[PDB]
Amino acid sequence: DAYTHDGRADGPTEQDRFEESRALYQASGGLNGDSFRVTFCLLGTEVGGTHQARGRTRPMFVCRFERADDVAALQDALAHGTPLQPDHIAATLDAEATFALHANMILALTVAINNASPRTGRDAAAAQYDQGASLRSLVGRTSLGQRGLTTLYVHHEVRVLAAYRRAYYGSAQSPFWFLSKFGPDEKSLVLTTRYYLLQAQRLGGAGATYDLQAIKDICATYAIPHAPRPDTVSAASLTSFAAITRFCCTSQYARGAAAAGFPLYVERRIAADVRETSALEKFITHDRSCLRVSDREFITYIYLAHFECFSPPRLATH
Amino acid sequence: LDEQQLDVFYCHYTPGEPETTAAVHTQFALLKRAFLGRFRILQELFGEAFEVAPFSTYVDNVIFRGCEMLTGSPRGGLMSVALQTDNYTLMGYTYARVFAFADELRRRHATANVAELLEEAPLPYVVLRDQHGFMSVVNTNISEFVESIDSTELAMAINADYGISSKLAMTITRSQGLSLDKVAICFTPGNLRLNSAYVAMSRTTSSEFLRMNLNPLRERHERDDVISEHILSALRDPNVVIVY
Amino acid sequence: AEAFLNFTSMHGVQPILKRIRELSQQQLDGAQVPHLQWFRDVAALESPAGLPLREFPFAVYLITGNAGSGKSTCVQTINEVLDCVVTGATRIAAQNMYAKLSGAFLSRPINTIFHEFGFRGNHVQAQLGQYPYTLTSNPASLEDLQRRDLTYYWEVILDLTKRALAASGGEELRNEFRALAALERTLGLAEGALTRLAPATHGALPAFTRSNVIVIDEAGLLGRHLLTAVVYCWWMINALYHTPQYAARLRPVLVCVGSPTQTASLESTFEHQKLRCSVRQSENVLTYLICNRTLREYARLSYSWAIFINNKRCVEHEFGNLMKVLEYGLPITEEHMQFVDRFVVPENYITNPANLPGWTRLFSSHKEVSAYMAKLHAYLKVTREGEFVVFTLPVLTFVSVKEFDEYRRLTHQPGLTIEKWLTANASRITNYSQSQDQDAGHMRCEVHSKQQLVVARNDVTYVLNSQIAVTARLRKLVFGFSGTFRAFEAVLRDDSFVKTQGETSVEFAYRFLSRLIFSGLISFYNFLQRPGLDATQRTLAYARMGELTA
Amino acid sequence: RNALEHFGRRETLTEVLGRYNVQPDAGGTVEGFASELLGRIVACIETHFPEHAGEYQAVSVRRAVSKDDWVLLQLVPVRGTLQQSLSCLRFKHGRASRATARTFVALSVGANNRLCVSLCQQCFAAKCDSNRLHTLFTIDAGTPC
DNA sequence: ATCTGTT
Ligand SMILES: Cc1cccc(C)c1N(CC(=O)Nc1ccc(-c2ncon2)cc1)C(=O)C1CCS(=O)(=O)CC1
Ligand SMILES: [Zn+2]
Repeated sequence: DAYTHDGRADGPTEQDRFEESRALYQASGGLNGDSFRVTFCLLGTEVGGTHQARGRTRPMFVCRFERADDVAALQDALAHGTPLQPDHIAATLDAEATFALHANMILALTVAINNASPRTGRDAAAAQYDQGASLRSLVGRTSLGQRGLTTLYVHHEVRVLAAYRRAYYGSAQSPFWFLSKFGPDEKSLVLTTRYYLLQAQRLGGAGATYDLQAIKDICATYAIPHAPRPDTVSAASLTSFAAITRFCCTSQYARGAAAAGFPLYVERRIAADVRETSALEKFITHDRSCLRVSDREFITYIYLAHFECFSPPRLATH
Repeated sequence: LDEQQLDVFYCHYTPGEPETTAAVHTQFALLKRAFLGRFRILQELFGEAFEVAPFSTYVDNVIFRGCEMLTGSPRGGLMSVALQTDNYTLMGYTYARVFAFADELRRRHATANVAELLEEAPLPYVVLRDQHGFMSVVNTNISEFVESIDSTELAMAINADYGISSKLAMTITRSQGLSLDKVAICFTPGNLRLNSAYVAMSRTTSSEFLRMNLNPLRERHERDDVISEHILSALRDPNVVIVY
Repeated sequence: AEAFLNFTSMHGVQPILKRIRELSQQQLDGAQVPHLQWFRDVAALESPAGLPLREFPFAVYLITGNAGSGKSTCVQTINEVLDCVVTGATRIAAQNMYAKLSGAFLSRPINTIFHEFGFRGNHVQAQLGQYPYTLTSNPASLEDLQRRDLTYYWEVILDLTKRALAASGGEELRNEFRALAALERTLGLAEGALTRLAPATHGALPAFTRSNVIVIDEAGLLGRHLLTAVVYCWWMINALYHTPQYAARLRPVLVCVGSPTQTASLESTFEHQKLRCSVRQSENVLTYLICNRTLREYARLSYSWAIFINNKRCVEHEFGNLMKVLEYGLPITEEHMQFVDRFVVPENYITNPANLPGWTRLFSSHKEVSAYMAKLHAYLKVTREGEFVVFTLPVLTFVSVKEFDEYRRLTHQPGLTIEKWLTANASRITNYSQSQDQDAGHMRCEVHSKQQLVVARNDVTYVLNSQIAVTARLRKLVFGFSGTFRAFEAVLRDDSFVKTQGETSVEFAYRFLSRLIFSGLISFYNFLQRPGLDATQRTLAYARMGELTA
Repeated sequence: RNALEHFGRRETLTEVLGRYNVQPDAGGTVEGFASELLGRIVACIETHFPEHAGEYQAVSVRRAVSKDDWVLLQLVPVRGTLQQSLSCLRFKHGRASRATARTFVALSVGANNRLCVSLCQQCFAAKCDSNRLHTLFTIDAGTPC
């Protein structure tokens, strides 16, 4: 998901932001821009942050594409689905921003590895260091950059891998998991994936506290026009991510007005549904607390009121 | 029969033992390709008859005699744990010795006496086929009964069993944590409560698969409506959330 | 469709999430937070008669409903939106939740509530309810109810405290969180920057040290003494480690999900005089919260309560009206009794294995279940209308003779024939409750000298090709596959088989499947030997098979 | 009204009885149908309660209740059957007295607008209850639609 | 009458 920094105070009207986003998602596949700053994220939840809903993805590194060849490679990756080779990521990687994320992790891993019971009491002639001086020196001598991570990986690879596999829980899932959770429809597989995983937490509207089933239900009534494509994805190809990445990147729901108006529709639909649900619930609760009858009549009223509010025909009309 | 009667393909392919993940992945991918291709050719050659043909596959030599399985030595095959929400089918029993089950019995259970006595006279293992069709051998059930009298503890007895049960009949109490499909209830006239009938009547999805030996509503039953009044009075509370 | 069946549920669980999140963020005062010295005092105790009156803060949210409601579909939204710990009263409840949670987005392995507060295998034999307690208050306070529950559960409570404190290197304060906090202070970092990474670097810490919202499913099967055990163990494990949430002055929030009408708690005691087992009905966790006046006003249960009033497993009009009458305790009328007469049949009709084949017979006693089971097995032999072979398997119980002397010495009763002791304890030595529903033969006892044991053996009758359940956690080693070709193809195409296995035998699983695939060949021509198959097709298959082989 | 429009219309007892060429009015119209059905009732009683079978070899029918959705007829042992009254089918009381147990046939409408015939009993022994009607079994009479 | 925690 691509965006630009606002700068302005009052967030543009819904149509203004729709227009701004529609021109960013060019109708051919390539975003409009000369320089890009791409944060690569895996699944997982960050720790120590307080928000309405917990996070779904977690950044791992940051790259900047500004050169013509780098920008061309990124556009090819975003438009068709061709993988990015490690050379480009190593050349465009932003070290300062990348290693600010893996800053406290190195310290925690160093403390855990070095946490063997200390004594700091050898005394002798010149063998007496302070109780807290040992950890102070260890942290002072630890480089919170590529050096420290490289050393930890070289010497303690198993521990580092185990620790990193727990900060990014669920980061290793197969193509079938993605197809089943967010699919099987193309529109769902694209829009719901992008919203639930990436845009819901960044935008932080009223739809950031709705689960994946609710988001798929909302996407069901996003009944924008279709345009049959030649062929779809199939099994025996889900052993790799290449086929699904090509299928999703080259979709018509990934650019233009289709991809520019789903986040807006989510909020519109949620507000419209709540507008009716709240009023009906208020009516039901007011009548619930003042009805003076009997248990049989009270149960009759409860179920009759809920049927009158939410019988299948009324839900279909709504 | 014709000259080609034994699937000569074997005379040309020799799969060696596995190696590091790279070697293992290469072997599995090629074998899966070969297996599907033969399936495609035979399916193309015949069609549905090949699809529903009886089939089997085992790592070692296994012979099923009556209710028993005969095998040389069960070695290899991934270990796992049997679930409680799973449905299995009892295929038979076996006397083939498994080192993994025996060695752990030595490990987890500090009682070597039971380990040696069981080793001298071993008990058969139960062979189960899961829903998908994988034969499994399940370890025995050993429980240690330690009695606490005045905080004095003593593991006096051990019980070795199989730990399997059948859904053909149970008590009404054990059915309150279960979901059933067809239920036939046998109430006792006189030792009857209105809440035992509510629990037994609601184990199924439809009333077309429900039978009872008497009408619990027409007989003398015990009623305890203490919780029901609390639930009913919460439905009149403006602060309680009611969700349909 | 599937979009309007979740409309009423997805817009109504939002008020629930707002309250639960608000409850989980409330901060205590420094004087109310239980101190690590509280649990050191308990660990230095011999009888529960010296317990001081102390209060352990906590909060609750109730989510109740019938067994067909979507009250467990409300935990899939709490799990995806909130950071909580989902548990189960039993092992089946923990496995049903994982299927629902893992089948929606994702979930970690789900355990029982006994595994999370440290319940081990030696606590399954403790005798509960010995020491007497009297509530010295007409409107009993929380400290009075909490100390009553700590005295009933004293045998397990004392053991858990001793293991927790003793296992901490003795006096050595646990360094998992203290080491990072000291480094955090020295380096001048934001509070909680490093201490919240301890769970990742240390992968053996309990789940009670990572969150304060605890979700228990099927809380109606739990005794009322278990509300304090969870609250007393959450504070013990956080005070011991000094976790980031303990230092923030937060309290545990227990979200209790269950059905208060179709589920009950059971309490059983052993009398060593008549060698008798007594079972009575006790108060469960849900009834404790809803009925007790002190607990109901302390927890403000009128604001922390949600009721689900749907039933997805009832699409029949007249049957749904009978379930509503039974749940809410409405008067029974004559039109309800007329409706129920459809399902009545003679008792001899139900207790006849030849009738209603494949149905589950529900009895009230264990002797009736055993009596019918024997009849079924006998009928499955003689008639042979469909075969269904029946076989018997051996079972052995090894009774130690020195311990029996110790037990016999402590409680006299010299004779105490091992047969009579084993008969009386039949409901205790076993691991599962269905041991008494089995079809077993005559009981025989013998004495084995030298090794100094008493071995008792019996036989149990089973049916081949029948549907059984494994009522225990037993490891199984697979060695083959048995079915049709279409069944085999489906398993290999999807890697979900490998995923179900742990992330340590994937190479082993691939090797095992690779080994099975190689030996799974042949027999294609035995299938080709089917009567009247073909003449030219057989040769075409050979040529095609060779072509594919080449 | 909502239940009628949602779950569908249900047939009353009069229409179901008419489908069997029987009318609840006139008294004898339903007695004839009960007599035609009595063979199946007696066969079931013999099959499941063989001990209490001679009591139902010559039994006359007599109406007891004629509500809109429930009909209850009595089974009177004509005039000569050896045993004076009928005996309880559920328990074996202290022999001697027959523990007077009035026997009834109850007609109602079951699922799919079918006719349900149930056997009911009233026992005057304190153990059973008296003042209470007990259902022994229910059978289907929908074979002759 | 009567279940379940370990595993
Ligand atoms: C209430 C409702 C709302 C919307 C749509 C429908 C379909 C309904 N239902 C279905 C329903 O209530 N099912 C149910 C069955 C059992 C239990 C139960 N089990 C144990 O305890 N409770 C609880 C709910 C009705 O039945 C209406 C039908 C028309 S009406 O007559 O105007 C009101 C009831
Ligand atoms: Zn009687």
